Amino acid sequence: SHPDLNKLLELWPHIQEYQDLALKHGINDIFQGNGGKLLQVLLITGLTVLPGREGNDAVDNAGQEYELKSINIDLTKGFSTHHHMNPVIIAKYRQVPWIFAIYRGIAIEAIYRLEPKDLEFYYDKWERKWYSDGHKDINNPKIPVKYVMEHGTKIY
Amino acid sequence: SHPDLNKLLELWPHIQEYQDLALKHGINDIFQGNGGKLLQVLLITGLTVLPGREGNDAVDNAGQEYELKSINIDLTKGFSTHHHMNPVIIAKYRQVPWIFAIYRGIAIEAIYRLEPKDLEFYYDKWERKWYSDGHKDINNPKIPVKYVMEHGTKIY
DNA sequence: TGACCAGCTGGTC
DNA sequence: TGACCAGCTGGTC
Repeated sequence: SHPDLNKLLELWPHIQEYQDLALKHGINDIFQGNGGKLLQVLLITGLTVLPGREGNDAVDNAGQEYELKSINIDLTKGFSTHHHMNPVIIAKYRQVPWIFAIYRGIAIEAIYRLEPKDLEFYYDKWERKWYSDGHKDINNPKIPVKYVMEHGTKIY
Repeated sequence: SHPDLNKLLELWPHIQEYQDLALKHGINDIFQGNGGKLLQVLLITGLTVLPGREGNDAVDNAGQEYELKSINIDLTKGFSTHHHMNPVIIAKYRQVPWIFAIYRGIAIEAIYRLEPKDLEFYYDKWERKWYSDGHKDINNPKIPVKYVMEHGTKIY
């Protein structure tokens, strides 16, 4: 075993408390799908993740759904979407507003909200390519952080 | 914001320390790819993560590469593999031994190792099915926890 | 920018 | 059991 295993031990009880708080708010594993980050966004905005949801989607007090994305800017400048993008995937996106959270590794820096009207530029670009390439799925095309910051409304 | 936000604030400094520890050992984000749990396995076994790596693969002091998997037994019974299983993926898998970690919550219970000869039962089965189905990828077939415990060597 | 490419996993019946 | 159903992201230039 490596000598740092000792540090891991002292820190664990605090990590367990955090996982307990995540469970209280519907997140089963803080270590997958940006789980520990998702909790911060939820508590700041007041949004909720429902049991039986399909991904990182959440809802407000009135029941309106939102797609939640996150990015680590110390590594990349474009938000991930889907590994196999096509018109069926885009249809799931079309009618809901998106919430984009920006991080420096682990420290949250800002949160922006984009409406359907401000995402149509990308939905159209993706559908156009899909046809051109003979109905070939697109491998994870990105949404630039600058586009998000300029077109969206900052909420944090 | 949800009133529980104040709680996260007390916990945060400890969480940041854990991410600092992971960064020192080659892991950039404790909240994706079972990051926080992968670090625990690396510290227990003495394995290290090769920079420039594809995914969660690790190396020993002899330079032998390994594929590492993880599971939470209190809610899942089979280990994930690949979303698009095919002959190219199978040939990669056949070259290295695998390390399997078992958790109950975020509490680690055990770790097992299997050699290529111990997994051929599945590789042979999957390859035959790919050709037989008319060259169609298999979507994430699972390896049973019972199979791992009966055909592997217990390491922890 | 956006072109090419990749791995980490959960669920049901 | 195995055969299917799904999403979360990152690499080079």
